[PDB]
Amino acid sequence: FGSFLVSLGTSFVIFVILMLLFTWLSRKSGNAPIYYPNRILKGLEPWEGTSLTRNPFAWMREALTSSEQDVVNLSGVDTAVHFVFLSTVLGIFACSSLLLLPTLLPLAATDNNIKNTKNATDTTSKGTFSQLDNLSMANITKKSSRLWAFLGAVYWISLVTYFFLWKAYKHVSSLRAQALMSADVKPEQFAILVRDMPAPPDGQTQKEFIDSYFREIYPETFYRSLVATENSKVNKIWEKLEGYKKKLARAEAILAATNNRPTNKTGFCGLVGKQVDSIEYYTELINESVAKLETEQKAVLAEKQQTAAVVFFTTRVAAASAAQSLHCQMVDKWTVTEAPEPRQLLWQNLNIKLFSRIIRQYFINFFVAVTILFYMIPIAFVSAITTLKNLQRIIPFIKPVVEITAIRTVLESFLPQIALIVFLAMLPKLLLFLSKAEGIPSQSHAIRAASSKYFIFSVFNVFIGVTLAGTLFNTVKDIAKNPKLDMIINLLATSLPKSATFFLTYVALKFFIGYGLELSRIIPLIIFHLKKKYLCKTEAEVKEAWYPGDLSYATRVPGDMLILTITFCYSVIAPLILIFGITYFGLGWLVLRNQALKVYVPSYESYGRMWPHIHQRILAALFLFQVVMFGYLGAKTFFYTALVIPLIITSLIFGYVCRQKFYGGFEHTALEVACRELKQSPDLEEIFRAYIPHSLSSHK
Amino acid sequence: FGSFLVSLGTSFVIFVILMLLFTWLSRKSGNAPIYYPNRILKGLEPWEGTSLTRNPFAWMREALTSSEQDVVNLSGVDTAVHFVFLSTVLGIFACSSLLLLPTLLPLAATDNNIKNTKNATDTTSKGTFSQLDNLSMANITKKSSRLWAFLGAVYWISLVTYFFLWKAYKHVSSLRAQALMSADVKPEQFAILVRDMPAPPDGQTQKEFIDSYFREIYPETFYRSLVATENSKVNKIWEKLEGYKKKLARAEAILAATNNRPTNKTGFCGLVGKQVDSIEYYTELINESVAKLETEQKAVLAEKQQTAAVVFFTTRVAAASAAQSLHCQMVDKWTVTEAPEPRQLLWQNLNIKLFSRIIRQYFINFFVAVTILFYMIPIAFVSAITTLKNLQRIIPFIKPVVEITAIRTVLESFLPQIALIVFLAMLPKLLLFLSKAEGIPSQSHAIRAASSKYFIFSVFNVFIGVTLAGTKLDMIINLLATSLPKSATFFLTYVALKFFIGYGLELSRIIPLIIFHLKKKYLCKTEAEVKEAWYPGDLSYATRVPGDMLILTITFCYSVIAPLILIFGITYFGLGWLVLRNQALKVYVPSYESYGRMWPHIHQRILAALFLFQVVMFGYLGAKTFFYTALVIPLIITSLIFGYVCRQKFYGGFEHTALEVACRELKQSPDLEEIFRAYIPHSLSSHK
Repeated sequence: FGSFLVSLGTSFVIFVILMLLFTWLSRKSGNAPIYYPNRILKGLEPWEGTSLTRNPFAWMREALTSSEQDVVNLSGVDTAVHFVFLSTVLGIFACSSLLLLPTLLPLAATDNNIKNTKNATDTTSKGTFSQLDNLSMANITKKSSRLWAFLGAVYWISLVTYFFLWKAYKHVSSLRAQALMSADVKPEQFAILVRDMPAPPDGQTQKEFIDSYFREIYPETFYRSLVATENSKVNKIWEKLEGYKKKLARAEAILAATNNRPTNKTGFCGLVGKQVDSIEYYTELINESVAKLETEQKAVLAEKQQTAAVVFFTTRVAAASAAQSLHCQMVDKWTVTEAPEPRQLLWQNLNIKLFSRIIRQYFINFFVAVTILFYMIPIAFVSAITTLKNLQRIIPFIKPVVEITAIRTVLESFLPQIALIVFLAMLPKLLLFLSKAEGIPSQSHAIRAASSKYFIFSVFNVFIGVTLAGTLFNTVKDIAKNPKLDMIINLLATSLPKSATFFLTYVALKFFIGYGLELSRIIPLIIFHLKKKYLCKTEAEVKEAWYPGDLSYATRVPGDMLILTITFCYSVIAPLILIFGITYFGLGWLVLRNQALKVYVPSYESYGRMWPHIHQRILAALFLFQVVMFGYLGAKTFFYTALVIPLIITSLIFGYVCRQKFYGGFEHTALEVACRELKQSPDLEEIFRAYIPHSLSSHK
Repeated sequence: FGSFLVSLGTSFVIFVILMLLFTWLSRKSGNAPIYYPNRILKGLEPWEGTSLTRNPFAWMREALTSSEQDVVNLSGVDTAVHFVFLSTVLGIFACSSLLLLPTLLPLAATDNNIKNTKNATDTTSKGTFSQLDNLSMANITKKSSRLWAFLGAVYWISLVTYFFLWKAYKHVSSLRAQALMSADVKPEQFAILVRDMPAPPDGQTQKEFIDSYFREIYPETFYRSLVATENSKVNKIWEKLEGYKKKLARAEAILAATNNRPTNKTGFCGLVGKQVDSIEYYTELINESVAKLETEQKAVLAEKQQTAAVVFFTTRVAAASAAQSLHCQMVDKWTVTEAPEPRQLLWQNLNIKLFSRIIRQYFINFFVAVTILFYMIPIAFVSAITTLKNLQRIIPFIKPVVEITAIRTVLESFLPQIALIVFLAMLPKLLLFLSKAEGIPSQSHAIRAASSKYFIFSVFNVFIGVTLAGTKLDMIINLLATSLPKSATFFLTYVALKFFIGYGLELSRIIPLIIFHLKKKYLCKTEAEVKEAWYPGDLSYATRVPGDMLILTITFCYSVIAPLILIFGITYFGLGWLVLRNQALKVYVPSYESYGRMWPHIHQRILAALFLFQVVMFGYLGAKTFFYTALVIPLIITSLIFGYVCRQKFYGGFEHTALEVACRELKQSPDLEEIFRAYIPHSLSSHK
């Protein structure tokens, strides 16, 4: 029955790829070759290969012929490590499939569902019958041979996962080293982040206190130190000024007559008739804006500087080594962490005392857990709202009857779908924002935390609220006296197959639609053209109208690694999912290679820091796999424990060993590559000219 | 057991204290005021506790009037942190006892055991009776008020232990900072321990490789790098030469005529007739030993140096901030750790590759767990040996039959107890030796690991003994029932000894005194040997810390279950404070510095004991129908969170020293050649 959904998705993919080819030949930049060459010297630009008389297979050929070195030269290293993630998991699934075929033979040999266990489907229920349900779950009797669909297969998949995870982890460390050593002077090797300075200068100013306290430690090694400020006000004034300047440029571009823009379009004003001569109206607004900004800047740099600062050593060695050293015999003072990118640290979030971060961490996590548990509770009320049918208030009265007889059968269920999907759409941004308040400097750290929270959300959503009951809002009272893990294990063993069919359908769905839209970029194309017909009419505005943005590693890796957990946790239960996971990760490799090589542009560096988290969670997913297989084989009577338990211990040991052998190589950079080959003399002022906040820039 | 154990403890403690006051009058060193005064310029030279007009309470007054700063100025900071541990535990017991008094009242009100729950004494539980069993288990009805044996007392315990652990932890951090600041030029703030130098000198020598690599990283801040060496053979030669030199020192006691001591006397010979003029026999023996040492030392110091080294920077800042960093872009090479004290690092176990350390750790942990489980398995057969009755082959047979009916039947039971004593005596050394195998440089680290191992052993042995009335496939598994009761019986006997006898003997030091006097009467005649005959020995935290924390675990585990035992814990720790103050102020002298690093290892485990308290109390209130959640669930999570809060706020101040407190005010120019002469091994001393 899932063949219908699979066919619908396949048709969607065909339509979207046809649209891509039908559009790629056009003179467009929000599509096939895109913004990235357009700003990078027309490097990846649609040259004679993608120019006139282009190959319909040109994008596929160019993507498949690239190299990891070429990608890391074009885009950031993090893109390379993401591609390594896809490659290594694809290899894992490929070798599992290479061992798959033996498992298929017992699927058609043993015939539990075929044999007398039907009893008319218990005469009161239904479930595993789809002409492939027989071939899935292996339908083995309670004590048959079952060796292949048991400990042997999980041993094989665990060993291959260990081997590829290790090799990929080593390869990512090698890319980190190679890209870190052969770099230029970027303003990170010259700075640190001290952000728990003791507040009182007992009769002095904060900056002098930082200067004294670090001049006592490192003589003859400093440019000078920058202290953080309550920048909120000047930031606000600064976006006011930037918007005023943009609107002035917007007004200036008419070049035909004096423009008069009313205030009704903005909405937060009523000077609609005062639009007259708006082209100069901004000038005094800017004049007032620039005067206020200058006054606030001059006032803020001496008054109420906060208890946190960056520092600037004069040699890469001192900077890269001081950021890992305790600066007080007490720990709650002068906390030091390696400085982040100028474009990746969070001034607003920074300056948070250690205890405040500790409290924020636990309350934010508790809030996330409470939201996950109580998720559907408001949704039920929202669905119950009378919004179902509001025909009584139809003012236009254009075509009332035509919509209430034919299509009304589906919109009634679609409104709860709307209420669900709106929260789904808001969820990534909300999780990102919640991760911000944990204190979390180095925005990439916030992205990683958001990825972790979204992955936990997604697994505890799908695997639970799909397979078993999700509401429990009356049941939670009873579960206080609920029995032990035996009932949960039996429930897993019973409910795995139908959920396996459902996840087959869901992987088909997500695969088809997601990769179709991503490869097409049809939605951003529509937005671009619509805005261009709309507001975008000057060259400055239109250029900003097709900024692609980063890979959004915040929300991509959670989905991909969720589908990884799907691939594992049922890997030998329903060997069908293996081919679907392989095709998902393969097409993901292809499409993401084409995209990240031709459209996307990173906004971080992260120098491969994302990988250890990915490996940690891949291994945790395999651990969940192997525990579930232990339980399932505990149900189907066999030699469970002495088979599975040792390799569960092995998975834990493998995690510890991999951590101990490489994780230390991702936190700090090094001292070797921190001293190696400084040829050009470092600059002094042009280092502040990076970490100075954008708003607080114009100053003596 | 209570009456007999109490009587034995009181009698023996009275006897040993009487012996102390009786023996302290004589001018004996390894006793009341001891070698510890005797060596330090006679600074604490035997005073009114031994001088004219002694007072039996002089030691008590001196101990009570001492100050922590005085101890630190006299003995190492580690003694101060051990005392603050004792004081903190005493304070927790004191607050718990101040809240104890109400809790006893409902125990006298409800008499569950007395009433219908007896059902003809239940036919399944008896033992020694003292009418105080009527207070045990709190004997409350299954669903009465019961708050006293509940959330009230447990919450009070948790609050007082949180407050005390936190305040003490801050106090130890303060002591560490203050002592670490006011220091001198000690060759610890000037070095690191890099011990994963990669294999290849690739056409060169290892020392040149190290020197070039560190000169690339650290220009102008480097003395030179002492590389590790395979000290086995040269260490053996050096100790043999030292023994020969000591034997030569025996000769200057000539005083009658040429000394003549046989080679068979030492044991590794059989020819007595080689006594002739040992004065000369040892000279060319030393001369040959000197030549062999010179050859071996010149060889190993220049040939095939192993893969590990130490470094020496020319500024406390650079050294103390390098040991905390990471050198190579991958961590499996050039591992860097803060250098140990010269006397506290293990050249033997040093130079172990990271994989070998990670595998050895797991193997030794699994082996010690296997021992912790299989403890009784050998002992059953050892008891089963013919040793049970050897009257058949007794050749002398002077008068055994007279005792085999009076008291030797009890000796038939102490023979298995003899087997147990052998294992118990060997166990601390065995655990230390095992911990010395995980790779574990920085001997203090080995002592920490051995203390943890001993503590986990003691818990999972005693508690398994006393879970609940402990006292083809079948003939191996049923031996546990036969073997187990003796383990529990003698371990309770041994902790009963620990309450009183252990402190009594350690304070009196009868055994050290008798060993000293036996050695004095023995061949020891020269002043050097007798002076070295009464080395006091270190504080031995390797066996005192886990025993004390064992009795702490016992104190908590049945604290509110049996509020009676809390006074037993508090009196134990209170008397222990006095005994340890008197000893470590007047006899002991540490062989560490450790600058207070012991304390985290103790705090992490006091919290574990509290956590297991909370778990056990939740379980006990499970059976005793009650609000089994309110008293524990929002508080076990509290303990687990408190662990994180303590760690993430104070842990760092113990692992590393400082930059701020390790940069300030080195007055004179620190010497370079005066640092190697400390890290040079005692074998490779004489050289170019």
